[PDB]
Amino acid sequence: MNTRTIYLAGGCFWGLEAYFQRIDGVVDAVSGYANGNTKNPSYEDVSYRHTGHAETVKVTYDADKLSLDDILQYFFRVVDPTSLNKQGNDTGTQYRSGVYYTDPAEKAVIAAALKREQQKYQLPLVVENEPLKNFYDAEEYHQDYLIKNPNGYSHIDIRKADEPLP
Repeated sequence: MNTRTIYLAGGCFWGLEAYFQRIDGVVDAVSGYANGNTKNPSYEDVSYRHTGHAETVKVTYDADKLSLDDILQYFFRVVDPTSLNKQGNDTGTQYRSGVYYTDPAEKAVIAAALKREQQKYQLPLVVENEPLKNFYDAEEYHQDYLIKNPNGYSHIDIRKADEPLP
């Protein structure tokens, strides 16, 4: 099938990953560390050694089922686009919001989506929109975290993924 990939930073990746996996059209969702200052960081490097990476979820979707905009709408449904370095109770640059792309043509598409989303908010949007500089997969215990630990922490109501797009 014709697949495409987009990188989404929306806070603790456990919840965001679990969320995207429930959506029909999403064939894979990998948690990792993106746009940091170092290569191959560990969870401890990011969380405690200020490498600067953002917890990100690499989303691979069926280009014939979902468009980049559909993916962005699902993103906006559960991520607060107005808070800087903070989602839920999680604070720090590793929880900053952002959309990172590998195709330069996607920049304009992402910006247009953000402009439209701004009409729903009085506070200014602070979601990042820039090229993916680097991405490194998180350790295995982090992948499918909430599936392995049903009682694990989540700042997102994963159920909301079931709502159909307007």
